[PDB]
Amino acid sequence: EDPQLLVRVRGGQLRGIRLKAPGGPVSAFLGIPFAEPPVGSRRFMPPEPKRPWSGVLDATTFQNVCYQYVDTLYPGFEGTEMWNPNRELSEDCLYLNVWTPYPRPASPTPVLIWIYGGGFYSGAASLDVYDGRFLAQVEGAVLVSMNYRVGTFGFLALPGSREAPGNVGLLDQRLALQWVQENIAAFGGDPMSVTLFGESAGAASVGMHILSLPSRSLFHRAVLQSGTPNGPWATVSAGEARRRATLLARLVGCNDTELIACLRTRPAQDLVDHEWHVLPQESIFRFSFVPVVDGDFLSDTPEALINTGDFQDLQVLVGVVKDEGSYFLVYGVPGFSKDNESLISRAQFLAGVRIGVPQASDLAAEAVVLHYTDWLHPEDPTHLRDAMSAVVGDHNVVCPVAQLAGRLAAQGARVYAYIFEHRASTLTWPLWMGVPHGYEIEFIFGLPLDPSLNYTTEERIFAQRLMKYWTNFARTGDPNDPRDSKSPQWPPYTTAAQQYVSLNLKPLEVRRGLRAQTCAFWNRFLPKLLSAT
Amino acid sequence: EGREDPQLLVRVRGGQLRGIRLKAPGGPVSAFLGIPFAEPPVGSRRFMPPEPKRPWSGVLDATTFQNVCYQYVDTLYPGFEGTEMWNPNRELSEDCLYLNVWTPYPRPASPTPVLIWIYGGGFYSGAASLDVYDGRFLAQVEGAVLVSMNYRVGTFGFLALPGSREAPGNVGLLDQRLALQWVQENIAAFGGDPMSVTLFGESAGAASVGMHILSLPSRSLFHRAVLQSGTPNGPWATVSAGEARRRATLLARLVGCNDTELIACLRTRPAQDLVDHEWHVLPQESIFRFSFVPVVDGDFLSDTPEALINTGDFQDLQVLVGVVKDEGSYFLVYGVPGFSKDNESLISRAQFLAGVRIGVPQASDLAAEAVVLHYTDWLHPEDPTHLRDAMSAVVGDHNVVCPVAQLAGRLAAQGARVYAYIFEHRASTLTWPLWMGVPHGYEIEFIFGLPLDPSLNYTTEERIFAQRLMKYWTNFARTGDPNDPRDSKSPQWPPYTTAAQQYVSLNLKPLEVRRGLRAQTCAFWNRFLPKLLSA
Ligand SMILES: *[C@@H]1O[C@H](CO[C@@H]2O[C@@H](C)[C@@H](O)[C@@H](O)[C@@H]2O)[C@@H](O)[C@H](O)[C@H]1NC(C)=O
Ligand SMILES: O/N=C/c1cc[n+](COC[n+]2ccc(/C=N/O)cc2)cc1
Ligand SMILES: O/N=C/c1cc[n+](COC[n+]2ccc(/C=N/O)cc2)cc1
Ligand SMILES: *[C@@H]1O[C@H](CO)[C@@H](O)[C@H](O)[C@H]1NC(C)=O
Ligand SMILES: *[C@@H]1O[C@H](CO)[C@@H](O)[C@H](O)[C@H]1NC(C)=O
Repeated sequence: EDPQLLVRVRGGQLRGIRLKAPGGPVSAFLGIPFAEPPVGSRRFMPPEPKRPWSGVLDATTFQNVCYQYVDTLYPGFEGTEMWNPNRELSEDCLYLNVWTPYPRPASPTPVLIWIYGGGFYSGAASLDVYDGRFLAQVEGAVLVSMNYRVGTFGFLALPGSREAPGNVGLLDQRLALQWVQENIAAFGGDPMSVTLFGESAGAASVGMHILSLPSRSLFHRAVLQSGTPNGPWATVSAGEARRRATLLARLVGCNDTELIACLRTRPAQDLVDHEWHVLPQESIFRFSFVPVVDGDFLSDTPEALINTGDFQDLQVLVGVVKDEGSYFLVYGVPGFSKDNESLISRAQFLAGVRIGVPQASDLAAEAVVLHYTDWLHPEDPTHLRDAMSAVVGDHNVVCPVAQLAGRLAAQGARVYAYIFEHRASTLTWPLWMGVPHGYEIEFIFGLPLDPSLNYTTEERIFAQRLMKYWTNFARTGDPNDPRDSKSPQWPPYTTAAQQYVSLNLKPLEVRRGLRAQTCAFWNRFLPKLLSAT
Repeated sequence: EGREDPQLLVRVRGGQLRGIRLKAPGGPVSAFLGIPFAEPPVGSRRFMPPEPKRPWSGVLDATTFQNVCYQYVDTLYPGFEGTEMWNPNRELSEDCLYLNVWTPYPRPASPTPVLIWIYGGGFYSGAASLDVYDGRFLAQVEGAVLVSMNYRVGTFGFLALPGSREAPGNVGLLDQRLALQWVQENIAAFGGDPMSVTLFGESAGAASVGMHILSLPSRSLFHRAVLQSGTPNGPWATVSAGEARRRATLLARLVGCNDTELIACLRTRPAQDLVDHEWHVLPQESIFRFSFVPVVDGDFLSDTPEALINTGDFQDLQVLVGVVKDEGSYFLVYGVPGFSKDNESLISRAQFLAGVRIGVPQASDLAAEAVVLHYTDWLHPEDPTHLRDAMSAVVGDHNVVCPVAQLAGRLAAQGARVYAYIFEHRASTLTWPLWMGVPHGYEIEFIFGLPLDPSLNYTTEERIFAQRLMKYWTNFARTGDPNDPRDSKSPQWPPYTTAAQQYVSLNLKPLEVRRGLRAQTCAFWNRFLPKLLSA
């Protein structure tokens, strides 16, 4: 019995496991209940705090993954399976994990809270790419990660109802955040320096905590990687959640109370089986059950909230990877695949646009096409393929990111922006996909430091740099290395200068304007074009 | 006769002519100036198509330029060379249907390629007698036969009541065509080859050139064409029949005037009266719009230039087309608040948006907003230098560059051999401010060989470059190909194709080949903007 692996939290005692990191040991406290299991009559309901327990609770192993869809497009291919559930699926899934240095820190240590993505339909804090041991051992960080309910279980809403109020998967997150405030000092964490970080849906979730007042007393800084609360995919209107929830109910054979009661009688896979049948159009980068603009957790649309918000004493780090949209093309757009170069025709490019921008009228999709076509090389298959990925990435990530960055900067936040441009040497997806969505995470988490993983020594050095920016950001709100001099410095992003930096194997480079001309199309013109059909 | 110079006496279908021996830098040229080609379109012949000139008796003196067609005289900058160089330089009269011929001296041994110039001036102005159109250098240096004609402009040339007998419209184009017929019948008398005739013109003249290409009865009268900073397609070069009728009946109201009655009353009006009100009839506050222009009548133009270029067959034709570096700057100072020749014209963002409404007067609010969003630099959305240069570009692109690119593509796709250029050299003698770059019209003195006149103050480099451009223009006239046949060491000028979209820089440096004439931006104007009009 190691005194270092025993912790008394408010609910009772816990026993961790000493793990081996390349540099030395870390303590991990995995599978901690932070809520009552949301099972039975608690399906679709806000989480309740976990009742205290007798004895010493075994926190040496990851808990179950929230009930979700398992990917089937490329069975047994690492590039897809690396995101698939790596534990048993259960609705009993509300647990969090804590890594700390060993011995546990002498003084209060900045806390990093990770919120996974997965389109609000998938994910788990147990995936190898979210391994907290490196950040804990190398940087001295206390690292936290929670499971939150995904899919229908997290986001099925009948707005204004008592029994499916919507946004419960975000309340799961808020609860883990509260758990950290109350409990993290016992692990050596500083609850007075908490930084949220997340990628994709995790980043939009982080963005919703910025925009929801009750969340604001539970963190100090935020990192949003490749996702935003604003934009076309991260929320739905109250009317449209109602539509999709009552559609799913028809599909499984089911007065709000009557309807919800019947949905609660349904086996979990029954919900998942029909989860994708409720989207209004054939689309990609669009998810059925997502946070709803309820007038509660979200008092207005994210767009409204970022336009009028006051972000006085907030610091934010945001960025994108080089090829945000490539990954999504293989899952819906005819002519695209990982098993070849995916060289498309003009006709397939026009069809792909109607799927990547499903909300577009004829005129608006034509404006997209006429903008993304290279008029010197209009029928060139390589250009057309790359433009298709660009449409998807710009519309869904880069331009929302640029819109958020600018509003936050203008409204008194401190913002730092990046583009991640290094393609993992170990990447299993083909070259044409470039640096796809999700593929910065392994570097930020420090995975190249594990020698058995086969990364180059250059990528190990680059990981160490990224871990430093991210933890310097957590410590100080400024990602710059206070010991390093000539770097060059990473400047804050502003609406005037519009400076962001390239994260790649070369030293930092400062660039201005994150797709400025193209994003003006998406953020300024396109709305005016749709709102007159 | 018997005392006169034997080489200056020539007979044409209408009678005997006496010309003048002119001095060009390299030696003498023959010039036959103010040859009447029509009956004076005066009195009851106002607004009427031209009738061929009736034969005269005795020897007609063809030693001085004739009257300039009745027109507006520019007043923005009185005394300023930059504007005055374009103003009438002979008496204004409705009796103006005369043409000019320059040939080598003595006249050429064997039949010589004929170049026919058609002046610009928005269809409301121009004269073939302006200094910048002087044919003496092309004649002397290239051995060229050069013809230029006066045609009617403004209400006199283009006021139409489409369908009427008394004002059918397009008669200014009919003057041009009559002069092309005069060349077929009579140019052999001067050593000119009627089986090798090349039209060239700039701005409205280039539009004119383009309309002879699109008009069947003109096709038998010329063989090759040069369109310089102008096209028959685009937003300014024609109006619909309904719009012409509307403009004609307003002008009529303004001067106090059944179509016969209306026109009979216009014919009783002093020329100056019509001129005094012609600008008063445009539908919006605008620049690069002209009141009285070719009308889509279903006769001279059987359909819109757009319909005809898209569906035409241009098999047996070679075309040279191009643009200057700064097509729009000139137009700004006549109508966009915040722009002047006398300062740097740095404008605010508000002055930009207002200017876009004036430069694109046919645009809805959505369309104007598209233009503003496309041309804004979103790194520096409020920078006054960028906004100034963006404003110029909007106007240049909308009216010239994108119409030209549209034309070149259609023509090339449909049988014609096409060669394309951008003219990027700014005269060392230009009187317009630096900000205006290389304005509309400021290539013409180079094609015409003016720098060769040592009394004009061009650089030696400019003399050499002028000589180069005259070689290209005349090689094109000769052979439908601007490239020197012998000289293979010079860099070549490839044809423009839809596939490769190749064009050349014209500056003091050897030809450089570039690809795509504003391809991204002209997709906005040519492909997207029309569709946003339909909403
Ligand atoms: C540049 O010029 C524009 C036109 O104003 C005219 O020319 C100048 C020299 C004035 O002094 C005035 O006499 C004329 O009406 C102006 O609208 C514009 O403000 C000027 N730009 C600046 C900032 O000087
Ligand atoms: O019940 N869920 C059904 C379902 C959910 C999602 N999809 C499509 O999701 C596949 N997908 C995986 C990863 C990605 C991008 N990852 O970065 C995009 C799309 C199909 C069916
Ligand atoms: O009767 N005519 C009246 C009238 C005509 C034209 N305008 C304005 O046009 C003057 N202008 C001259 C040259 C140019 C461009 N030249 O390249 C643009 C505008 C005012 C009144
Ligand atoms: C790649 O594969 C898909 C389907 O398996 C196919 O539609 C496409 O034509 C292929 N791409 C290329 C390079 O032709
Ligand atoms: C050109 O230069 C001469 C000689 O210096 C000068 O006197 C004359 O006025 C100039 N002429 C023109 C055409 O401007």
